[PDB]
Amino acid sequence: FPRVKNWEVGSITYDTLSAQAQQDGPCTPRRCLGSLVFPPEQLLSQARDFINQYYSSIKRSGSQAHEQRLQEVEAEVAATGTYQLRESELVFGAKQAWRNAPRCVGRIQWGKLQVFDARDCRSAQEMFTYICNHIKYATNRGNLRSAITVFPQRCPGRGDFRIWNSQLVRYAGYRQQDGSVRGDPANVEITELCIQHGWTPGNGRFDVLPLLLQAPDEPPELFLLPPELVLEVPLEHPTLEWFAALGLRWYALPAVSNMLLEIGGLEFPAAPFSGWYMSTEIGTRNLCDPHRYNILEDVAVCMDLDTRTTSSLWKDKAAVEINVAVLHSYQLAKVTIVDHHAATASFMKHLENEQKARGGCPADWAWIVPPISGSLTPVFHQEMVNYFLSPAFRYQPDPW
Amino acid sequence: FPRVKNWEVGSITYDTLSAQAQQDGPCTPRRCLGSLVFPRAPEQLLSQARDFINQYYSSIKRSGSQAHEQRLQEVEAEVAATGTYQLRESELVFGAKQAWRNAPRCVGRIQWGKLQVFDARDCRSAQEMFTYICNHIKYATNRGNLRSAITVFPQRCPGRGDFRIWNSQLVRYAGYRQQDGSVRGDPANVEITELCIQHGWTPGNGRFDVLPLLLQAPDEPPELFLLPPELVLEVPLEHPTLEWFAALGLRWYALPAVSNMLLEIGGLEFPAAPFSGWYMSTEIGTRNLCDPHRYNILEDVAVCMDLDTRTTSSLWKDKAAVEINVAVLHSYQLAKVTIVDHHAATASFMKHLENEQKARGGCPADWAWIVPPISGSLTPVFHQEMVNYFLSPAFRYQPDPW
Ligand code: HEM
Ligand code: HEM
Ligand SMILES: C[C@H](O)[C@H](O)[C@H]1CNc2nc(N)[nH]c(=O)c2N1
Ligand SMILES: C[C@H](O)[C@H](O)[C@H]1CNc2nc(N)[nH]c(=O)c2N1
Ligand SMILES: CNCC#Cc1cc(C)cc(N)n1
Ligand SMILES: CNCC#Cc1cc(C)cc(N)n1
Ligand SMILES: [Cl-]
Ligand SMILES: [Cl-]
Ligand SMILES: [Gd]
Ligand SMILES: [Gd]
Ligand SMILES: [Zn+2]
Repeated sequence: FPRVKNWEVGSITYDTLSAQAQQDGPCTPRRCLGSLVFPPEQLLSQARDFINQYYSSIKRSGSQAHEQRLQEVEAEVAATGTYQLRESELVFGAKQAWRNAPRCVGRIQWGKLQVFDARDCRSAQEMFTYICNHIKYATNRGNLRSAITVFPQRCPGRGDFRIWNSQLVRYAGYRQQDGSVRGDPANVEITELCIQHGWTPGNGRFDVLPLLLQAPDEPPELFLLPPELVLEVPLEHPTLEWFAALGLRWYALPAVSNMLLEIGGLEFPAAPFSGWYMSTEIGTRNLCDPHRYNILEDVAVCMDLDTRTTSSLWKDKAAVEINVAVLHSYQLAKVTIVDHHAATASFMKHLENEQKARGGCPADWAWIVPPISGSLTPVFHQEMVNYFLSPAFRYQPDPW
Repeated sequence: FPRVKNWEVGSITYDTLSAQAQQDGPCTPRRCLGSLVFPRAPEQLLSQARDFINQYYSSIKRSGSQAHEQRLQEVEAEVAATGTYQLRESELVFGAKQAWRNAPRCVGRIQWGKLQVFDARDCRSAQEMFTYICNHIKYATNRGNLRSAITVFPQRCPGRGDFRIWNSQLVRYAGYRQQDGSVRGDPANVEITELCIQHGWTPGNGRFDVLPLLLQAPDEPPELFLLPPELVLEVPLEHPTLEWFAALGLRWYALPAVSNMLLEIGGLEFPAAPFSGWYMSTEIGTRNLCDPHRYNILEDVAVCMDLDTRTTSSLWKDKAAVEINVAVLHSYQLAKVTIVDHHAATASFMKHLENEQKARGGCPADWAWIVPPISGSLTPVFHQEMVNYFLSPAFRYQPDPW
């Protein structure tokens, strides 16, 4: 069992939970690949295993309904080639997928998740109304609440439910008279899929893209989001009066709409989940990545920093203030947000809870460590073990 | 072969060099352990030696020549007769350079060709060992214009014990346990400090007392050796605009010289081969001064900066650490002591990966060690996927000799 040390304190644990791993990862004894981003009847074995998880979690191994529920899935597959999850199981499976996500630093919250069941969804027009319920529920006038909406489980020989945008809220990416991009360059492609399918393109750096929702074996359909429902936060700095004039904004709800939820062998290619932001996601990655909004130099000129030499650490000063402006703005607007120090400190608490309950925790070091001030947070000093448990959120190819 | 993406540009390469990794690391297909600090007969000596010699004769563009099979047969016959063999001097120099080249946790490998190799394999005692080490420090420091060097002491051989430098670096500050429970000085060095005192060193009681060296000759107890103060170049720390910063009384030394690692070349083992370069400012500013278990000055600096420390979202920790780094850089520049900031170092590491892709089809790299401990995604290495693996020649960790 892997020895795991915390170098701040000196304490040692052993990950016994690693023993239960399922889908082999990308690493071999020859070379480590942990820094890479995107590295019939067998349906029964994963179903048995998930049901066993459910019942031991509610202290129900060696019991009647446990014995009993094993047969129904047995019978359901035999008769139909698949099965339906009991509503409580879909609830328990969604939380466990969240809990097992190695790249999520906010899993201290995993037990509080609202599960919208859209398994009887029927059309793209129906998807949109579920999506719109979710958003308004999750947003909650800025007091954000974790939530996932679960669309029907994919079935053999018949189409898929899929959301085409990577998130429920994404800003446009327009290409210009010189090839380059006005707006968010992360979404250049889906902006061009949208302009294609009827959308009248704007000219702004912060235009909420229209959704593309896909009924099975039908082409995607454009849906505009009602602007009253897309809560957004204008960015301003508590003491840098000019920062507001840069016209920067970000949206309130982080809602990932391109990952595939897998519970007990069943695959849900449409299952958007949402929480609230950690401030470095907006202030550091989305605003300061060279291939995202790349605002770093503009803020530095405004601060009258010396940008002629790297050793003035003007990049570091400008980045810290951009993060300050994000935190201050969301707090002033009363939108739930958490800083990287509070977030990582809560995750160290999660790791400890998980050690007592399950004997370990799959964590991906490069993703848990924040992208500014790494070693100032306690996770930097924490050794971690990465591996795959089910149920899980998985990546999936693009439906085109 | 593993596909490697740069997420800032879109570039894509394939690490073919990884195929040739002829030792195992800690990960399996079940689980990745890449974030752990310390994961870990003539036939095998021969095949390591054979492979290194092939490397050497490739580097001199004489692969498959008279000299080449000459040396191979020669090395086997020397193993057959003696159970080991000796490196020629130019083989030693190529072997130390490749070891630096192959080191996955080193961000400064752009410089890997520029290395001064001191051959101390004739060294015969701890006293001579000390004289060689003083000469290393003198040459490498070069009055502040630092030069990369390594001194190689006699290899491990059967029948005799190893030379060892008990100290983890040639320059280290003492760490004394206080009246209460606190450490005065550097808490990373409580153990080596206790060993020196137990071996008769007379301790000080400052926060920056340079430690003596504990030098072990084969089959010999370690011997204490004081470093002449004018040999250890130090830098008082001041901040260019925060004039109260100088009153903290903080110092760091110029020369980073790791002295406890094992150099392995062609199957042969050199347990004493100290190497030195020059510092990247985050090692001092962020890690050494701001780690909670090191000097731990962050809160004190932030209170002095009049930052609001009662709440994390004011980002006082981040603000105060950026200024401690500014101070480190400005102080070394003022003092005319070589130093590189994490923006310049990561930028030149990106050229190294480029040069190495062309030369060898890859480059072993430990992402979590290459990405600096502040401003990670502000540097380009954050956005570069990397493949960690073990190539020989190599610097390797070894157990403490006590
Ligand atoms: C409630 C507050 C939450 C916070 C502060 C949080 C924080 C984060 C952060 C910072 C990331 C890194 C994403 C990136 O860098 O692109 C992440 C990833 C992730 N989160 Fe969370 N999260 C929260 C809730 C949730 C919920 C409710 C779910 C699912 C039900 C979830 C599932 C995931 C998954 C699957 C990833 C991996 C994303 C990927 O691989 O691209 N998180 N989280
Ligand atoms: C000349 C400028 C150099 C720079 C800027 C540099 C930079 C660095 C840095 C920042 C680290 C991480 C240290 C830590 O976090 O503890 C490192 C590690 C390392 N470097 Fe370099 N280095 C230089 C020269 C050298 C030389 C001359 C050698 C050997 C010939 C070398 C071999 C290594 C090794 C073996 C490690 C890993 C040590 C460990 O894992 O504890 N470096 N380097
Ligand atoms: C190449 C590297 O693995 C990649 O840029 C990763 C590093 N760590 C990350 N961590 C998080 N949370 N999100 C990311 O997008 C990344 N990017
Ligand atoms: C646990 C974790 O791996 C550990 O704190 C590592 C992280 N990355 C590092 N990177 C460097 N360069 N130096 C270090 O000491 C560490 N420490
Ligand atoms: C490309 N990753 C975007 C993202 C994200 C994300 C998702 C959730 C649920 C919370 C959070 N804080 N962030
Ligand atoms: C715990 N490793 C300490 C270290 C180090 C180091 C070593 C060298 C040669 C250069 C450098 N810049 N840093
Ligand atoms: Cl985002
Ligand atoms: Cl150091
Ligand atoms: Gd001005
Ligand atoms: Gd001043
Ligand atoms: Zn790995």
